[PDB]
Amino acid sequence: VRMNVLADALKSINNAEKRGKRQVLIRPCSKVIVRFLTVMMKHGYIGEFEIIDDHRAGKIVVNLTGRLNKCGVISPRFDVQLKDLEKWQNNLLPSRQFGFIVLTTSAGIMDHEEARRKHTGGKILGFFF
Amino acid sequence: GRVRTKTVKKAARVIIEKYYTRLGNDFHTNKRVCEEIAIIPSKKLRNKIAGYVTHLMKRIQRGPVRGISIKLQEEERERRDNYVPEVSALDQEIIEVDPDTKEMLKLLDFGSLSNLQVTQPTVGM
Amino acid sequence: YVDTAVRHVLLRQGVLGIKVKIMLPWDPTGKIGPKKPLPDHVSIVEPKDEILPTT
Amino acid sequence: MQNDAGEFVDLYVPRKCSASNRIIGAKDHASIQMNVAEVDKVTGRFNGQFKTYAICGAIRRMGESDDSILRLAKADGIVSK
Amino acid sequence: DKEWMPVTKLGRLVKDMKIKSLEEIYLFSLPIKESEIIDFFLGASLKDEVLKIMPVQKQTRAGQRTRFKAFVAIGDYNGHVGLGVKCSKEVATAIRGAIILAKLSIVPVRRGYWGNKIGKPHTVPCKVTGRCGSVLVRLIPAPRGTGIVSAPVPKKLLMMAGIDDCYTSARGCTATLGNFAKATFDAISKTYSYLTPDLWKETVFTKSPYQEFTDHLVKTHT
Amino acid sequence: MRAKWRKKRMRRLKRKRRKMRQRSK
Amino acid sequence: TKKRRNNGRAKKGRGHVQPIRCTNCARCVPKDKAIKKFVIRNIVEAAAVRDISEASVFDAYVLPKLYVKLHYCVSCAIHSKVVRNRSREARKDRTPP
Amino acid sequence: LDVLQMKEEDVLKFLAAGTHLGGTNLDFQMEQYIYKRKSDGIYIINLKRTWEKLLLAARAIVAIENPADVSVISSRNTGQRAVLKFAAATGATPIAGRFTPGTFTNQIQAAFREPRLLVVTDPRADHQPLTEASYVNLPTIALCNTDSPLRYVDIAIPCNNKGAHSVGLMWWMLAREVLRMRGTISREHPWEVMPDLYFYRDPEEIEKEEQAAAE
RNA sequence: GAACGAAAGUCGGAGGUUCGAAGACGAUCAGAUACCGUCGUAGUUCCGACCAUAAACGAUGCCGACCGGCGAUGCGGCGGCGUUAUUCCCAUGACCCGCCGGGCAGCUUCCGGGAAACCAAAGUCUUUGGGUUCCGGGGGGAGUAUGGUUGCAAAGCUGAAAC
RNA sequence: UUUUUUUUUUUUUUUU
Ligand SMILES: [Mg+2]
Ligand SMILES: [Mg+2]
Ligand SMILES: [Mg+2]
Ligand SMILES: [Mg+2]
Ligand SMILES: [Mg+2]
Ligand SMILES: [Mg+2]
Ligand SMILES: [Mg+2]
Ligand SMILES: [Mg+2]
Ligand SMILES: [Mg+2]
Ligand SMILES: [Mg+2]
Ligand SMILES: [Mg+2]
Ligand SMILES: [Mg+2]
Ligand SMILES: [Mg+2]
Ligand SMILES: [Mg+2]
Ligand SMILES: [Zn+2]
Repeated sequence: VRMNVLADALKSINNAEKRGKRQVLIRPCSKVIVRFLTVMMKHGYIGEFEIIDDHRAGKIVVNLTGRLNKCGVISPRFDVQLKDLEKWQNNLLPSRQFGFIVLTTSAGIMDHEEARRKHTGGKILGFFF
Repeated sequence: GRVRTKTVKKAARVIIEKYYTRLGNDFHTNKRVCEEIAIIPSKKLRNKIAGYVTHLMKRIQRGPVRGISIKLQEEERERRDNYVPEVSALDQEIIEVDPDTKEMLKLLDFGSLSNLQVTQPTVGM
Repeated sequence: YVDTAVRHVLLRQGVLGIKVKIMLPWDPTGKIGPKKPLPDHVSIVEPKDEILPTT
Repeated sequence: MQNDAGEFVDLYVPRKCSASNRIIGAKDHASIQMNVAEVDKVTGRFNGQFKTYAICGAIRRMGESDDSILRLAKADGIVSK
Repeated sequence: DKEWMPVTKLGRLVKDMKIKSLEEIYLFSLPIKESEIIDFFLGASLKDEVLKIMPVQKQTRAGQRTRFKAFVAIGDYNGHVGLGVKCSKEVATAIRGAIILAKLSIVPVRRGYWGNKIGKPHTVPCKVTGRCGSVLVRLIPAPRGTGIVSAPVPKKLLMMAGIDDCYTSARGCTATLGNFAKATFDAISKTYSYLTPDLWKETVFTKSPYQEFTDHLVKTHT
Repeated sequence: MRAKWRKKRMRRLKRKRRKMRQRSK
Repeated sequence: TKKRRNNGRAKKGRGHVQPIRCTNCARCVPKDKAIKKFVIRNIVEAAAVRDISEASVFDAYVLPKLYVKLHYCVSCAIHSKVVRNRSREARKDRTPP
Repeated sequence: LDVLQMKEEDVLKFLAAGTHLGGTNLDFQMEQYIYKRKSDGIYIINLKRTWEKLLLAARAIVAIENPADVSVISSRNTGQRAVLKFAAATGATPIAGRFTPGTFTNQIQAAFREPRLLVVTDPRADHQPLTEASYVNLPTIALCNTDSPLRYVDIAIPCNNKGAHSVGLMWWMLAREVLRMRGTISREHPWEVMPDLYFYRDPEEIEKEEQAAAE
């Protein structure tokens, strides 16, 4: 039924970007989703956001810039050992000028660019550009 | 079979539209007026043109035509456009319509001048 | 109005028949084209005058 | 887009639409560069200066233009409080 | 030798030479109507090839009516290309018409780098896609001096579009050029439409050519 | 010939061949 | 292809509707798929009303009507000139005047 | 703003015309203009935001310099009366009657125009010029009703345009605002013409009946 | 692995109106053993058991989320000194107005798609990954042969090759 | 109310 709620969040983000609306409602909340949007915010692709704290499970409302072509989730959360990123680079990123990958390292939810410097690797959550 | 050809009706409307003035309601006169104001290569074409010209004259003398109007009909339609009396752009300068627009003019900053009163049941359509 | 030209051409393939027909333009005076207009193409004169008020 | 030489590489910079921050294409002929004029203060006379609002094609086709022009004029303050 | 015969007010701007380059027209996406406007903006855009001329048949009451369908791809090698499809009952007529329709449908091409900024770009800015019918043409950036690895028809089209290096991936009836060339054309037309994180700067909105040269427009109407 | 009656003729042939097998087991 | 969105009939929620016989060729047809009409008739010829109006005993207060739920199938109704064909955008129509 | 704000003469003329009522159906993008349901199943448009769209439409019309580029259409015979006088009232190019599809697209015909702004009366009656806008890159100011769709509409003025009186009052007041923003007459002075020209004369018979009674 | 599963069919018991395979004639046709008409068998009915198939069709697996509007209609729930029936409050009754939930649907649209017909899903797909079962790989041979298994039988399930 | 059949292969495409 309800599984991998990161996908449920990011397909709503995708439909709202393709439609052209301003702000999205997402009924589940995860620390995964919050740190994912933190990476997207720090790299500037979204705007400011706000978490309605339900006692049960909150709801995230995100102001949208309008730059987001495509965000999404790789489904089974594959492992990625280092010196195996370049497969995912050529397979997922639209170019060698932009695009980002969200790894899950032991030292936090990191970025494709911070991961190669921190020299960790780990599991893939998703991608956005 | 008087279904008359496109070129005949075309030349006839051009003839009446240029020279409404010379043409009268008499067929044999209008026939010879057509040879004065036009160049018609044949006598059958003269007769066809003059016949439909007289049938158009019995419409234009009757009323205005959707095809083309003469200068007199132009001036009369311009008169009917710009006729201005001083009557009813404004009524008596209180008009009563609605309690909902009374609420509206309570909202918007105005003087709440005078009465507005209907109350209705709920049989809309 | 229509000047018919029908000629033969002998080649190694055989024969080629050519037909050329040219509609002459209506010029009212001169040797260029014919002097009778088309019975469909009817010319009129442009409007006459303007001023006509009483005195 | 700049190279390592710092040269402005690209031929033209497309109009990012002021409604929803999306590129007006080279053939997106539904797009319009709306212009609205400036007004003076209490004198109320015309100013020769004007403000420019761009509306792109799919926004115009859907109908976010009617909301969008007032919401773009309202943040600019030219319509109301 | 014959005169340009202006109409439609953009051409009167062209004859007064008040619009500098074709980039000013692509800034506002004004509808181009006459063909020799781009001849005045580009005197070196004669570079073209007829892609394919194929017959189509209409089964009419006596026999099959034949008429030929001509494909012409023109291009300046700086990044401007046009594609024209024209069907007519004569070869020379259809070729002239397809040339004029390509002159009308010329569009610019964005050209980016493979991943190193060094200079004078050589490839598409990203993996773009184009679709026409059931044909998907996917353009992927390529390293420097690779060449264009593709079918001969879009190799010609990207050779005209100023691309030196590209990877292509087709899917569908690639046998039909009538959809395949239009798919490649839509792919290279979407390149300025696709956003990029170095083109986020807010627009400047320079003036319209109409409001910039209203006085010429008033004196040419009057 | 319909697929209906094609199945019917193959079905009748199958019953005939089954009778032949049961006649010589 | 689909020639119609509704597949001709009007069954959508149901799984099976009763059949009803047609009048002409007596074929059973599901009762929404059938061409249904309703003949309200004066039981006399309307030209022959006046003959009975002459020699009628009462003061023309008896006016009997004959009401029949008339029920066609499509394979013979088209032959019997009711449900005449239309165009692509003309199939989207409803009740005739 | 504070000087272009509404006065009591304006709302007196609005309530005298009857623009406050509307139709019975809403477009979903027409929610923000209209105010309240009524007892007779009638939706009342406000006047506060009604003046605002008229203000912005006036600013957009004064924005184009050469007023001949202002092209004004009405198809129906309500606004066919108003458009012809509104065009000569400022500078505009009138086109009423049959719209002649292909007005803006093909150029073989001498009847060809290249406008930079369009004002229409009814979108559902002008389904064709709004469609022709999208090829030739021109905006749209539309006198939208309560039940009118908003495709290819940039600035929508909420009103009722069934009755001829509200149509004529809007065209009068729009010209009245555009000419003041040009600077013909100042704000603190009435406009020198009366909206019946802009309203609409029907079968004269009753016109010359009024003349014959007023002999 | 398991329960239901239309019509027809099979095995007992009861009866048998109408219809009616088979069969019989009469006509039509060159020929009819076919359509048309007259008669009429099994079955159509019910009670017990079996068979498990269909254009079993929305030719659209199931769950979940997002993405336009509009008027309906069915069922609950809520709001509305509008109207109307009791006797006289009072309630549920009957319309009218509107909202909420989910159900069967429909009109419109450049939401986006697809080869198109068309679809608010057949969309959110070369920018391709929510979870999961069953499946197809040019047409024929063929759902045939041949094995196994179920069935009283009709047959069902699984199922190939030469060419 | 009828009303059935009627060899077999012959048919290729341009420059501006
Ligand atoms: Mg193939
Ligand atoms: Mg068919
Ligand atoms: Mg069924
Ligand atoms: Mg049964
Ligand atoms: Mg038996
Ligand atoms: Mg026994
Ligand atoms: Mg027994
Ligand atoms: Mg019987
Ligand atoms: Mg099956
Ligand atoms: Mg299933
Ligand atoms: Mg199933
Ligand atoms: Mg209820
Ligand atoms: Mg109850
Ligand atoms: Mg034979
Ligand atoms: Zn029947």
